[PDB]
Amino acid sequence: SKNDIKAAEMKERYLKEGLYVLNFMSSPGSGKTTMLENLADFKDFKFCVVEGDLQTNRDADRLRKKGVSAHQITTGEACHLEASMIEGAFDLLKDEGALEKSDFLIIENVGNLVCPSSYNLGAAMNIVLLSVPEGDDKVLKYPTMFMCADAVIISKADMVEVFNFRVSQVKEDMQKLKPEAPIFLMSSKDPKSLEDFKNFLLEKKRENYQSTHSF
Ligand SMILES: Nc1nc2c(ncn2[C@@H]2O[C@H](COP(=O)(O)OP(=O)(O)O)[C@@H](O)[C@H]2O)c(=O)[nH]1
Ligand SMILES: [Mg+2]
Ligand code: NI
Repeated sequence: SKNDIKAAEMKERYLKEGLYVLNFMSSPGSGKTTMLENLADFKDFKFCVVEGDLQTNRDADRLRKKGVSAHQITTGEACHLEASMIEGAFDLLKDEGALEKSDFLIIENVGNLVCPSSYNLGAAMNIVLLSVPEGDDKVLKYPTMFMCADAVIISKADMVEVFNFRVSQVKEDMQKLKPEAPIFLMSSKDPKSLEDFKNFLLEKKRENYQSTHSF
């Protein structure tokens, strides 16, 4: 419970700051940073970002180039984020005034479809991206990751035809694993899909949905 304890303590601070916290998990390159870049275009969607990578400030810089307050966590070798890692980034974002102006604090986890599924970060929602080029068979291959999802995003949905990707396969696999979890088709080329997902998040904050998932 060491991480579990720390996650619970971070959740105290999230609520204190009036933040709805999202934890995005996927394979490397599923489209997380691009999605956040596109979400920044919705003025009614106010958020700051904690970025998890092994090295470089490449994702954080892309986001800051778009006007999003973002801070990079460099894990060095760790394949995942842990609750204790969030604290440092949280404190900086607080001191910078980023938290005061945000309705959402968004955690972009280390690219990894396995290990981040085992670490509670105190998030209200844990959302998993599965990109079309990865294959429509991945849900059952990484069941523990997809079972922690409060929502699944099929990203790069513009690529469905060229990859002969079967949305039905993902739907049916998720039906077995976690039927309550909604599935979203998303493309960076489809503003309407971004808008739909944004409104979904807004409503979730409204309800104050808080995942009870055990990691
Ligand atoms: N075709 C297509 N490409 C995308 C989409 N979203 C992201 N990409 C591309 O996928 C690559 C990796 O995206 P990135 O945002 O870095 O994903 P991340 O590593 O998970 O943060 C980049 O070349 C993006 O241009 C999409 O919806 N459709
Ligand atoms: Mg990224
Ligand atoms: Ni690992």
